[PDB]
Amino acid sequence: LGLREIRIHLCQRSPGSQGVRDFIEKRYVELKKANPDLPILIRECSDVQPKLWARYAFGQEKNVSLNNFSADQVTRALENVLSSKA
Amino acid sequence: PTVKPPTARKFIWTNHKFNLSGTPQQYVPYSTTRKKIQEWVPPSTPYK
Amino acid sequence: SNLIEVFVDGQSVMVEPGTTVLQACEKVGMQIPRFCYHERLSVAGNCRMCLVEIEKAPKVVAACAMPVMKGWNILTNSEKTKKAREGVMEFLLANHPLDCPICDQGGECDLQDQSMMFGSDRSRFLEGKRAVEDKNIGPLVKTIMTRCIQCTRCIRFASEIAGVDDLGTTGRGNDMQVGTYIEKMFMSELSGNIIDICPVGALTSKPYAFTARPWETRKTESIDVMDAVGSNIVVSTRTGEVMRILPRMHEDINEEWISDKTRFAYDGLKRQRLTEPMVRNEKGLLTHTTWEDALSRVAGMLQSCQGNDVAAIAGGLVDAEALIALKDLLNRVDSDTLCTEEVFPTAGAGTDLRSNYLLNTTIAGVEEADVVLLVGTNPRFEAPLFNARIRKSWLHNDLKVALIGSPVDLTYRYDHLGDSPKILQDIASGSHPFSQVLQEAKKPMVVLGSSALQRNDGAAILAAVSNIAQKIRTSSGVTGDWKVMNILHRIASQVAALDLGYKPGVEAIRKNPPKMLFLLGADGGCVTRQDLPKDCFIVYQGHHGDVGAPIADVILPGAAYTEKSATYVNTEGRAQQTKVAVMPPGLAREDWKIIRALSEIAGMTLPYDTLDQVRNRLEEVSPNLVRYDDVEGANYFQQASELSKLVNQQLLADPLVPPQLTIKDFYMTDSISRASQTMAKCVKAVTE
Amino acid sequence: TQLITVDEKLDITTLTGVPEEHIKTRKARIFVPARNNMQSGVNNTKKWKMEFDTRERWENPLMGWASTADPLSNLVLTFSTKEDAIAFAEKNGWSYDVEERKVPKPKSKSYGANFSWNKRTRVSTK
Amino acid sequence: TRPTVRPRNDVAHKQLSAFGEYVAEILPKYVQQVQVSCFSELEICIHPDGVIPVLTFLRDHSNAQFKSLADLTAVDIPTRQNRFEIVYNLLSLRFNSRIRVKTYTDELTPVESSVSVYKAANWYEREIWDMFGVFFANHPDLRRILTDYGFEGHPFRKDFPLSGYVELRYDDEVKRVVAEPVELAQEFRKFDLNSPWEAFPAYRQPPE
Amino acid sequence: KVSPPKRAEMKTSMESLIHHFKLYTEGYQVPPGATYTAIEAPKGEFGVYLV
Amino acid sequence: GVRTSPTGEKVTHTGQVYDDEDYRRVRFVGRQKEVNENFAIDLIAEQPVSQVGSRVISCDGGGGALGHPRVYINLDKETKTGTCGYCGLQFRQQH
Amino acid sequence: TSVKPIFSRDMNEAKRRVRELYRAWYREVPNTVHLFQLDISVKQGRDKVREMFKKNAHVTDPRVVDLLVIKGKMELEETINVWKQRTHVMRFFHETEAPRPKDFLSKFYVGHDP
Amino acid sequence: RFRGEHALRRYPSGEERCIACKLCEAVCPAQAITIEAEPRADGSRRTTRYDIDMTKCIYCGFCQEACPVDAIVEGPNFEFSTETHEELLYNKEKLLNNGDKWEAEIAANIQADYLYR
Ligand code: SF4
Ligand code: SF4
Ligand code: SF4
Ligand code: SF4
Ligand code: FES
Ligand SMILES: [K+]
Ligand SMILES: [Zn+2]
Repeated sequence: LGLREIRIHLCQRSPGSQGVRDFIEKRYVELKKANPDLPILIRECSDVQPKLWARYAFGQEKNVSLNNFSADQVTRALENVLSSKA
Repeated sequence: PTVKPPTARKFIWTNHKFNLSGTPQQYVPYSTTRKKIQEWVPPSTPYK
Repeated sequence: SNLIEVFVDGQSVMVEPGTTVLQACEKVGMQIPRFCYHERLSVAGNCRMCLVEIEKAPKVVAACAMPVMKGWNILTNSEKTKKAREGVMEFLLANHPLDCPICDQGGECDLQDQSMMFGSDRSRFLEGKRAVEDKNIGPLVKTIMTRCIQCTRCIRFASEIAGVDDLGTTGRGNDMQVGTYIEKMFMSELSGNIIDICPVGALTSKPYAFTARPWETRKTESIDVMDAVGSNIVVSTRTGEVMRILPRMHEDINEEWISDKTRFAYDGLKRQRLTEPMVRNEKGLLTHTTWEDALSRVAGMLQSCQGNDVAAIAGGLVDAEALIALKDLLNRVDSDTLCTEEVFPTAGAGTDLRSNYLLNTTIAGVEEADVVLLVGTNPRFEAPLFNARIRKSWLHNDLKVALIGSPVDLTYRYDHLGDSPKILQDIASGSHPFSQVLQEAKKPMVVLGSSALQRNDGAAILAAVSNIAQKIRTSSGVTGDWKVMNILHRIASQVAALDLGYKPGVEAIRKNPPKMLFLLGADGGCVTRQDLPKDCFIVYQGHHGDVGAPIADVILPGAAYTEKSATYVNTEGRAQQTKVAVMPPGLAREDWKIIRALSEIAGMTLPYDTLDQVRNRLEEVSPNLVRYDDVEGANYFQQASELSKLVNQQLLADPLVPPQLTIKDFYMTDSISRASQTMAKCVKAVTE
Repeated sequence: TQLITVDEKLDITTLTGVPEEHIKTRKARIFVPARNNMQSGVNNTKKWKMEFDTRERWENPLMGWASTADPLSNLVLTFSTKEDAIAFAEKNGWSYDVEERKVPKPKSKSYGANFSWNKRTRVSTK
Repeated sequence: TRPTVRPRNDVAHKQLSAFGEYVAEILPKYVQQVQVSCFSELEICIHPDGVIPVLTFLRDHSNAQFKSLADLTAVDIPTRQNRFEIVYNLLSLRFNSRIRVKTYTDELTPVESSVSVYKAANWYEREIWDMFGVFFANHPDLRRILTDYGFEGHPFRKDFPLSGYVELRYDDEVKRVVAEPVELAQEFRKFDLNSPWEAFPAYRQPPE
Repeated sequence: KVSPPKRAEMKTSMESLIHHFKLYTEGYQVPPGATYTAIEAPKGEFGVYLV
Repeated sequence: GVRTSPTGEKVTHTGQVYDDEDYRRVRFVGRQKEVNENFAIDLIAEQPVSQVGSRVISCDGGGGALGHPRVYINLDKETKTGTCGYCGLQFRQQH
Repeated sequence: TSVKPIFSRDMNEAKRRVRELYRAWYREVPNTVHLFQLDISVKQGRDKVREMFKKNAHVTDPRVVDLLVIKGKMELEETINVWKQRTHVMRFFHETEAPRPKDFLSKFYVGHDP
Repeated sequence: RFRGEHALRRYPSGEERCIACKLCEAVCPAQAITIEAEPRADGSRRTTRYDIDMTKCIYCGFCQEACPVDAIVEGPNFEFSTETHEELLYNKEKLLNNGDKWEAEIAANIQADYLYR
C-alpha cells in the first residue's frame, strides 16, 4: 500500500561503494528536499557490500544490489523504488 | 568429673538430650537466610 | 632513531628516552612489585618496594622513578634486590594489624600476595603495633585507617582525577594519618574508584562489606547501561546472585574507572522486580495470571487495532534486539509510530545521516583536541567518564575548555561565556574573540549535550551549533579527518533506537492518540493517561515496576541488563554486547522472546527464533549494530549542514539550564537507581 | 605409501559423546580475562580462555543451595594462542565468538612533570 | 640452603645426560628431544612412528635392559594440535635406572600397540582408550575396562565436565534403574584460586 | 610458605597469619615439571605420575 | 530471648521466619523447628565495658592461644567506645 | 593434509564396514530381544538401530566413520555375550524421560532454555 | 584428638566464635560447607548461613585446623546415626546446639590438645 522507509548501506573507503558515495555527495540533499517525510537512512560501514533495502506496508521488504554502480545507475534504481509504490 | 568438674558457662546445656532421631522432637533442616529478591506490590486502587 | 638500548638480565631491549626501569621491565614481560606506582596516576616513589639493582652501581634505585640510560644492565633477580624487597616487606608488615579473616581485601590483597611471593616467612617484630583512629568519609566507602600503609594513591586520585582536593596526610612520622582532618563527607561522582586503587583493606565497599569473598565469585563481563558512556564492566556473582560490579580495562572509554551509579546499582537491581505477568481483573486491580493468558489478551487487543491506533515507547534500558523485534512486529500491523522518551530534533537531515547524533570524533578524541566548547550540558553528572577524559586532557595536553550555560562545577577551571542561547549568534557571526579562538584552534571540538535538546528549541540550538562547526571547518586550516561537531547522549538506548529508524520524541503519540500503547520500559512518565483517550490498552514490558506499571493494563515482566545477552550502543556509535550474569526472577523472560511469542499467538510470527538470527536481522537493518568494539566514522557533515539551513527556527530567551546542578540530582536518573536503598542513603547523606 | 590425502572438514562432534543439545544451543566464548582491578598483577591475563554462557541455576526447595541443570557451567579451558583455541572451537562444533586482547597502551611517565615551572601538571601536595 | 632445601644430585645428572646423548645418537630416526630434569629424571620425546623399535631397543640392548614397564600415561593438552601425550615409563633392574618416553598423538591417528614389547601394556593402553579415545592398532583385545557399558564419550578428556551427562536412578514404573539428565542438588562451586602475581622467574615464557 | 605455621605463632606474627591464609585457601605454587616417584608399597611398586 | 511471629513458628537469631503463605512449613508439622535459645547479640549485650587507661589496648579473647589473634584498638575517640572486631568486646578510656 | 589411515584407505571401505556392521546388528537384534526377555518387538529394535545409523550419518571423514565403526563393533561384541544387563540395553529407549518442548512457544512457557 | 561430629563453639562471654571468614569452606575437600554472610545489626561480621553436609563430609579435620578462631571443631561425638537423610544436613542452628551441648568436653579436649598444634 506504499513504501515507508529507504535504507542505503555503503562503505567509507572501499571503491565498490564509491559511486554510491558519489550519489550522496551530489544528489541526496535535493532528495531530502523532495520527500521530507520519507526516512532515507544512510548507513556507513567498513567492509560491507553496497545494498539498498526498502520497507513497504505490512512489513514487506525488497532488496536491490548496488554493487559497483555508478552515480547515475544508483539514481535510476532509487527513482525506480520511490516511484514504484508496489 | 567428681574431682575435675567442667568449667561452668552461661550457655552450656543443663539437660543432656540423647539421640532423638525417630521421635517427634527430631531435627528438621531449613534455610536460615531471608528472601533474596523482593517483589513489586501492585497498588490497591483502580486506575480510573 | 632516538630510541636507546638497555639491558635486563643480560638481554637487550629497545626503549624510548624518558622511559623508567619499570616500563622496560614490563616491556620484557616481567612485573616488578609495587605499592604506590600506578600507570594512571603520578609517580610518588615512597613505598620503596620497586627497588632494583643496576649492575656496577652499589646503590639500589627505584624502578618506578628512575629514568634509564644507554648501556645500563638491570638485575631484577639478584641477591640485594631480594634483600631490599624482604626488608621493605618486613617494614610494611611491622605495624599491619592482624585483621585478615575480618577484612574484605582477603583473597585479592596485594600485600598478602607479594608477601607470599617476595617477602619472608616470619615476623621479628616483638613490640606493640600502632593503632590509628578510624574516620567516617561517607555512606559508600567503609573506612578502617588502621590497615593503611600510606601509599598515597588516595591523595593523587583526589587531587588529579577526581579533582576534589579533600584528602591529605596529617601529622609527622609514623603517626601520620591519611584523612581529611575534619568530619568531611567526601562525596563525588568518582569516589568509589578509590576502593579499586587501595592495595590493602583500609578502604572497602560499604554495601559489599562482609558479604562475599573473591575466590568464590564468578566473573562475567558486561556493559553498563545506566549511562550512555558504555562502560565495560565485570560482575562478580556468587551462586546465581549478583554480588558486586567492577570496571574493566578498556583504554578508549572508561580506562579503569566507573561512576558510583554503576558501582552501586545492583542493590536496586535486586529489589522491586517484576516476577510474574499481571492483568487487570473485573475490579481494575492488577492480579497475577499465566503467561499464555496475558499474551492471548494482548494479541486479541492487537489484532483489532490497525494503522495509527497502535504505538510504542522505548525506554532507556532496552537493547536493540527488543527494539528491532517490536519495530518489525508493529510493521506487521502497518504502524510506524515508534517513539523514544528522549527528544531529538528531526528537522532537516534528522536521523538519516549518523553525523548529527553521534560523538563523531571518539571518547578518546578529546586527547587530541585543544579547544572544547560545551553547549547546554553538565558532563560531570550526565557522563562522568567523559568529563574525566576532558579533565585528563586539560591536565596533560593543556586543553582549553569553555562552557555555555549555567556555571556548574566541572572539577577544573573553564571559561563561562554565558547562559542565553543568543551567545551562539555572537559566535556564528564573529563578535566575541572566542570565535577567533576556535578559528585559530588546530583541532577544535564542539560538544552539544542531549539535555539541551529536550527544550522546545532543540532544532534552533542544533542548527546554530552546526553553523558554528561548519563555519570553523570550512574556513580554518583543519585536516578534514578531524570531526568538529559532536553530540553527547545521556541515554543508553537512544543511539540504538536512532540507528534502527525510530522516531525520537513523543510528539507522534500526542498528535494522533493511539488506542493501544506499548511501554518498553517507559519509566520516565513522559505521557500520562490524560493525554490518551478513555480506553487504551497500555502494555508495560519491563523489569522494574516504577511509573508505567500502575497505569498499565497488562504488565509483562522482562530481563534486566545483567540477565540477558543484549546489544547496546554508547554515545559514540560503538556497538557492544552484554553477557548473561544471572537469571530473571520468577517467570520473567527475555524481551525479544516475549515479542516473538506474542507474534506467534497473534498469527504474525517473525522469521527468526534464535538470538543469532535476531542479530542477523539487526545486520540486515544496519550492520554497525553487529560489529562489536568497532567505531565507524560518520561522514557527510556538509549535506547535514545544507539540510539544516532549509528551515530556520527562532531561539528563545530561556537560559540553558541543565536538569542536573548538584550531586543530589546525580543519583536519581533511572528506574534501577529509584529502587536502590544505597542511592536513597546517598541522597539523604548529601542533603544534610 | 600408507598415507591418504584427506581434505575433509575436521569434525569429531559424533565422537565426543556430547548430546546434541549442548553442541548447538551453546555459545563458546574465547577471550583474555580482565585484570582484577583490586590487584596490580597481570599474570592471569597471559593465556586465552574458553568459557560457556551461564544457564539457569535455581534454589533448592529443601535447604537453599544453588541447584543447576547445566553440565558445562564449570568447564573453562586454557589455550596458549588464539588460533589454537579457534581450531579447538571449530573441532567440537561449538558456535563461538572471540574478543580481542586488550593490551594496555604504553603510558608516558615523568617524575619531573610534578614540579613543572608553568604547566598544569604540578602536584598540589606531596 | 642446607637444612630446608632438598639436596641436588650431580653424578646421577651426568650419567643420565650421558645416556640420553647415547640414546639420541644411537637411534637418530625417531628421537626428537632428550631432556634431563632438575631432579635427575631422563625424558626422551620421540616420534610416534617409532613407538615399537625404540622401546624394543630399550628392552633388548645390553647397556639398557629396561625390562620392567611401570606406567602408560596419557596427558591431554588441548592447546596443541596433537592433543594427546602418550608417555611410557620404563625401569631397568640390571643398571637400576628409570626412563621416560614421550610421544604425541591426536584423536584420529592411531598408534601401534606395544603388546609385543611389554605384555602389561596389553591392559594399560586399553584403559587409555576407555579414558581418552586414542585407538591402539593391532591390539589383541581392546574394549572398555573402567567405565559403564552404555557410557558415551571419554571422561578424562579436558573438555569433558566433572559430572557426567547422565545419572542413574531407580524407577518403579519400569521396575528398573534408568538414566536421566544430570540435575545436581548443589552446583559444584568453582573456586578462582590462581594468583595474579608471577611465582617463578626462571620459568618465565618469552613475550609474544 | 609450604608447611603451615603453628597456631601459637599465627596469632602473634603478621607474616604467619598471611601465610596461613594463602596456604589454606589458595595453596602453595608447585613449579612446573613432571615426575614419577615410586615407593615400595606392601603390594608392590606404587608410583604417582604428577604433572 | 526469641520472638514469636503470629503463625506460631519461632524466630531464629538470623531473622528467618517462613511467611503465612509459604508451604515449606509443612516440613515442620509433626516435628519441631530447632532454634538456638541463646542469642549472641543479647548474650554480649550484658557484658560490661572494660575501662582502661591506655590509648592503645590489645585484645586476644583470653587464654592466649585459645582465643582470636591479637588486635590493637585505638580509644582516641571519646564519642564511641573501641570495639574489638573479633570477640565483640568494647573498651573505654577513663580520660 | 596427508594422514595415516586406521583401517579404511578411502570412503568405500568405510561404507563396506558400515554395511557389515549393520548386517551383524540386524542379525543380532532378534536374539538380543529374546535373550533379555525384552518388552519391545523385533521391528521396534530394528527401527532404533536404523535411527541411530541415520542419526550418525552426516560425517564424511573416513577416519571418523572408521572410529564409529570400531565403537559400534565394540557395542555389537558386548551384546554378543551376556555382558550388559537389561538396563544397558534399555538405555537406548528414552522411556522414563519426559518429552522436552520443541516448538518456541512451549520452550518460552517452560523457561529460558533456547 | 578424635574426629567426630562437627560443632560450632562460643567465646567465654556468650558470643559466637565464627567471624564468617570462609576459610573452612575454601579448604573443605568435599565442599560440604556452605557459608552465606551479611553484616548484622551491631556491625559485627557474623554468619547468616553455615551449612555442613554430613553426608558429604569425609571427617578430615581441615576445617578445625584452618579456622583461625577455633570456631568449628570436629567434636568427640560419634553416636549420631539418623533414620532420615535430611537429618544429616546440618544448618547453623543444629551446629550451634551441638556446640552448646558438647562445649563442656570440647573445651577440655582442646585444652589438653592445643599445645601439639
Ligand atoms: S589488607 Fe591487611 S588485613 Fe586485609 S587481607 Fe591484606 S594484609 Fe590482611
Ligand atoms: S587508604 Fe589505601 S589507597 Fe589510601 S593511602 Fe592508604 S593504602 Fe593507599
Ligand atoms: S572435616 Fe574435612 S571434609 Fe569434613 S567439613 Fe571439615 S574440611 Fe570438610
Ligand atoms: S574458618 Fe572458622 S571463622 Fe572462618 S568461616 Fe569457617 S568457622 Fe568461621
Ligand atoms: S613503586 Fe616505586 S617506590 Fe613505590
Ligand atoms: K581496596
Ligand atoms: Zn577481642
